[PDB]
Amino acid sequence: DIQMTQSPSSLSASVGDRVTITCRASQSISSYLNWYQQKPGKAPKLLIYAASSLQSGVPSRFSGSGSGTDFTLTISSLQPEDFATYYCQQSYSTPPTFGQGTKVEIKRTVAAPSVFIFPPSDEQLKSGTASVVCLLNNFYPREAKVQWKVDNALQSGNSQESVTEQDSKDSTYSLSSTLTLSKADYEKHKVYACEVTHQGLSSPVTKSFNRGE
Amino acid sequence: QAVCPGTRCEVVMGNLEIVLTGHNADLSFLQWIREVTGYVLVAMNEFSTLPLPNLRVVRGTQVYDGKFAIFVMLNYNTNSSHALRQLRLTQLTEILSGGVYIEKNDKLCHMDTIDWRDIVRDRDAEIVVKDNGRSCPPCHEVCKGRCWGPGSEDCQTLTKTICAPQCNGHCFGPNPNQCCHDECAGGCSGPQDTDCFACRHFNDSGACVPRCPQPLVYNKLTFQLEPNPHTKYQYGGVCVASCPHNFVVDQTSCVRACPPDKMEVDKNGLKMCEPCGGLCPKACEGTGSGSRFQTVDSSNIDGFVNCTKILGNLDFLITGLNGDPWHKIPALDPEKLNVFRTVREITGYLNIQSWPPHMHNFSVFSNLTTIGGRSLYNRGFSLLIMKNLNVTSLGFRSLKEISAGRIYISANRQLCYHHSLNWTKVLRGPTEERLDIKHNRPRRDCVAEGKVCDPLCSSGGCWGPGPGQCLSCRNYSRGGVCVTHCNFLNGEPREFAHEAECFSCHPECQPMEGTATCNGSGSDTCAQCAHFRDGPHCVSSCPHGVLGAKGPIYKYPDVQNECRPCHENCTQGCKGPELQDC
Amino acid sequence: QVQLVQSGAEVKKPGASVKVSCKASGYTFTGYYMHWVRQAPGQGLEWMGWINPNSGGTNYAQKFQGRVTMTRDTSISTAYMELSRLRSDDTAVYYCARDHGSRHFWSYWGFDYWGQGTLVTVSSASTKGPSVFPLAPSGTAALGCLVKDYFPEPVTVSWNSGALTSGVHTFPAVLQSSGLYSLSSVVTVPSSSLGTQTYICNVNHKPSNTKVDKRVEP
Ligand SMILES: *[C@@H]1O[C@H](CO)[C@@H](O[C@@H]2O[C@H](CO)[C@@H](O[C@@H]3O[C@H](CO)[C@@H](O)[C@H](O)[C@@H]3O)[C@H](O)[C@H]2NC(C)=O)[C@H](O)[C@H]1NC(C)=O
Ligand SMILES: *[C@@H]1O[C@H](CO)[C@@H](O)[C@H](O)[C@H]1NC(C)=O
Ligand SMILES: *[C@@H]1O[C@H](CO)[C@@H](O)[C@H](O)[C@H]1NC(C)=O
Ligand SMILES: *[C@@H]1O[C@H](CO)[C@@H](O)[C@H](O)[C@H]1NC(C)=O
Ligand SMILES: *[C@@H]1O[C@H](CO)[C@@H](O)[C@H](O)[C@H]1NC(C)=O
Ligand SMILES: *[C@@H]1O[C@H](CO)[C@@H](O)[C@H](O)[C@H]1NC(C)=O
Ligand SMILES: *[C@@H]1O[C@H](CO)[C@@H](O)[C@H](O)[C@H]1NC(C)=O
Ligand SMILES: *[C@@H]1O[C@H](CO)[C@@H](O)[C@H](O)[C@H]1NC(C)=O
Repeated sequence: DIQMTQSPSSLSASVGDRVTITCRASQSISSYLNWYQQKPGKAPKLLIYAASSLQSGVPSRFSGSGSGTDFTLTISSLQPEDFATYYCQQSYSTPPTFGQGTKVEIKRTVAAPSVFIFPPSDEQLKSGTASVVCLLNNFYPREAKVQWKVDNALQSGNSQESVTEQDSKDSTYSLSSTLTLSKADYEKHKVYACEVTHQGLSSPVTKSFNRGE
Repeated sequence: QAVCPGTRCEVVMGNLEIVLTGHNADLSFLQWIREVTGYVLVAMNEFSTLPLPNLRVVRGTQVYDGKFAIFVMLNYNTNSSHALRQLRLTQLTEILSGGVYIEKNDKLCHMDTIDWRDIVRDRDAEIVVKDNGRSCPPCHEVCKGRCWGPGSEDCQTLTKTICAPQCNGHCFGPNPNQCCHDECAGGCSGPQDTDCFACRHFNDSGACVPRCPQPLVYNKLTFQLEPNPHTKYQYGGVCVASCPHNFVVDQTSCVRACPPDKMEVDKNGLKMCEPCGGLCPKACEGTGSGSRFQTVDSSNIDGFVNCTKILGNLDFLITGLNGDPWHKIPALDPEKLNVFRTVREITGYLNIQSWPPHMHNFSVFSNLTTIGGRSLYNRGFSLLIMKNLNVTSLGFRSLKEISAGRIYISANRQLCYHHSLNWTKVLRGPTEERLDIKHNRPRRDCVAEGKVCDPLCSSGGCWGPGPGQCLSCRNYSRGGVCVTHCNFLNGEPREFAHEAECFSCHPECQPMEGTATCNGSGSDTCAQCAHFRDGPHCVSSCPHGVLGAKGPIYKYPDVQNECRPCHENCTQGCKGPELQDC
Repeated sequence: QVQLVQSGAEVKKPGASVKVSCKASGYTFTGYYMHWVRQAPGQGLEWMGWINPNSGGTNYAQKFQGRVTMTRDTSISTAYMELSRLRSDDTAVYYCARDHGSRHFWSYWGFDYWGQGTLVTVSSASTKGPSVFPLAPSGTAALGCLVKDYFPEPVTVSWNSGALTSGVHTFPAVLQSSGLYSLSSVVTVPSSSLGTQTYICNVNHKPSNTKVDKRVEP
């Protein structure tokens, strides 16, 4: 189906840089390749069609090049409106195919997360469930590491994380790891803690609390 | 190569004109010159000596000032240290036509001593030598007052001979025993053909001959024309075994470019161009991206005439055919489309999006055979035929190879004959998703109207109806057209077969009734000769003057019509083996 | 102007059928082909098929060919796509896009105008309202709410009916193994105001008609 390969998967670049994403075709596809921009949660926007032709409305900094197999979408001097996800589409074969998509991210200095821990509420304990939340707020880069320790015991297969996109101003992420437990397990052990490992931290920070205290 | 044109070198094809060249120029590249066809012209020069130690003949096929084959004049300067002093022609011998004009050369010596009546063969040619050198020293004592310089080796002259009226104008002596050879332009040193100074016609390895060795020599062992391993070709008045490295052979002579009725071909080292089998190739411009024209219109169609190989592509859009009334263009005349019947190969692609309604078949592309696909019209297609609504069949009856690309044939709601085509046989390589055939005329309709591939075609398919439209036949074929039989035992031309293709027998085979006539194309494959038998070969007339290795061969016909060599002492040929028949 | 409007969000059970519409306006509807592209949550794009809005010709992808029927209604300029034989892997946001060429053979199949996107959630779970549980703090304080166990997406969380917007971070909903979504919404506030100002989070779940408020005290 002429599967498209985009490179790189993710990209960290600042405002004013020249960025370059590469869409590689499995077979020769002449010059039938398009480019798209998708704001998170919004409908995709057509940037360049026919490998190089610029769609009406798109600024002059957007330019495409290449033919056959190796294509390239080059934009010069990044602008705040241009931080989104970009896909390449082939129109050569009868089944069209899109790439995996490159996500350009705002470059930023390393910021440490503000770690907060939250015991489960009493209204939730009446239902028969306990959810412990470990918060990582306004940090950079995106990768973090959250490990739970219930009385110095490593947990697995029972916690889930969620990450927010880059903020429009300070360009920092936010992550929350929720540990879902039954009330029977929560009433067993005293000390709960999440261990956060990040680049912005000099050593893995651990926030702890005790049941009832 | 010892020959060099006129207007390192031994022969000069043209005039040798030396003017204005400086004093310090190395004139030694003229050391090997032997013969000059045109005239010799030396003027306005400043060097001291002319050196021609090997020059022997100036034929003077062209005279300057209407009278002279040698013209030397005013080779000096007025207020500098450069002027001509000597003409060193220690081996010069003869001039065939014209006179000699030497005048106003301030310090040219020894010209008054050499008798001019010897070199020039025209008696009443004007020979004048005045106001030349001044204080010239006398000629050397060894030379008897007949020299070209003060040296003791620069004095030939002599050669003067009277003649008997029998030899007319070409002789080496006065006695009746002293006629030069027939092939000698002027004088000779002996009766032989290798002793003459210049040849009337050609010089081959030292001898004067009428013509150079012929490419074909009759061989009395094979009773047939056979190639000659000691051949020579015509380059001017010199027989050479190989033309100059840039040249090409025409028939038996060398030429820089073959005439337009022949095309330069290489035959195992030797480059000669044969006559074209009808007409000669020619490359012309394409059409589309990379060409000058968006389409083929009435303003570019005349330039495609007589073209054989289209370096590019062909676009047939509606605007080119129907004209463009917005930008004044004449609509193309449809009967002029027949200029494409000469096309054989298309380098890139073929795009057809509109065709005249009265033409239901593309028969104007009959002799088209190859579509390379090095460039593609649109999406990866080397062949595009769309929205052609009033077209019945294709008609590419000699199309055999689409080297690369893909094929688009759709929306031709009246096209048939394309259904059973083995596209693997034409397009080379994968057929995985390289065929776009849809929305045409359905199979259900073509079979009902009787528009399927003719049952005379193989399992590959056909481009249309009839015999001459098959890819491959089920039995035989002739002239790109399938048949049921060759004309073996009867027919207008008696024919034979070679890998399922009929070829006409040799015309000298006798037409046999009820049995096979010939095995192959040569005359050694007839079962019986129609006229005469020259050994195993059938001939129209017996050998009567053919050139052999030992001499001309003369033969006579038998009562059973078999040529046999006549006795060694006939001249005018023979009507029989006896001496009375010469 | 050219604008494509799609139908509302749909929630189906594994095995049913969904027929999403795409109302076109602002151009010659029969002049340009209509493409259908879906995108799984947090995944790439996937082309399904195009429709010739003038002749009615279709061209479905081999993966979907057999259980997708896309049609047209030229009297109202509307295109329909009916994906039957639903699975849990068919949960995606289905966009409708317009081909940028009137003559399709010379088109480069570039989509210049898109719809707003129709979310189609296909899961075996049943429509359940959300449970709101507070997350109390423990210089700078941090608090939030926990919207746990609901179906289907989406929920709208706003603090103080929209009065407080500084520092609000509403995390994307994570899909649990039970088939329900869990969602957290934390806000950072000065520790001085912790106790002098009321902080209330407001959750609205349209599919279950659930509107719940919740105060958050230490
Ligand atoms: C046809 O052309 C050939 C080659 O151009 C001629 O062969 C040449 O024959 C002459 C004798 O007639 C040889 O000349 C000799 O040269 C020496 C200097 O090397 C000179 O001092 C002698 O007095 C003598 O003249 C010459 O070597 C020879 N050339 C070659 C390459 O073998 C031939 O004479 C020509 N025939 C006619 C009819 O013009
Ligand atoms: C010739 O040359 C000399 C010196 O080189 C110069 O004085 C004289 O004028 C020249 N005359 C002519 C006619 O060139
Ligand atoms: C094409 O070649 C033939 C050769 O016989 C000639 O007669 C004809 O005039 C040529 N065509 C044109 C347009 O000159
Ligand atoms: C083209 O085909 C015709 C047969 O219709 C033939 O007479 C003609 O000689 C061919 N032309 C060439 C250049 O072979
Ligand atoms: C092909 O064209 C010739 C032109 O004379 C016509 O006689 C013949 O019927 C045509 N055949 C088809 C199948 O269109
Ligand atoms: C073919 O030409 C005839 C002209 O006599 C016309 O009536 C007919 O409609 C044409 N067919 C198509 C498919 O255009
Ligand atoms: C023609 O088609 C047959 C199958 O019907 C195949 O076996 C054969 O190879 C094809 N011809 C060529 C030249 O490939
Ligand atoms: C040649 O023709 C005969 C009779 O027409 C037929 O039986 C035979 O199969 C043909 N040759 C081939 C290779 O099919």
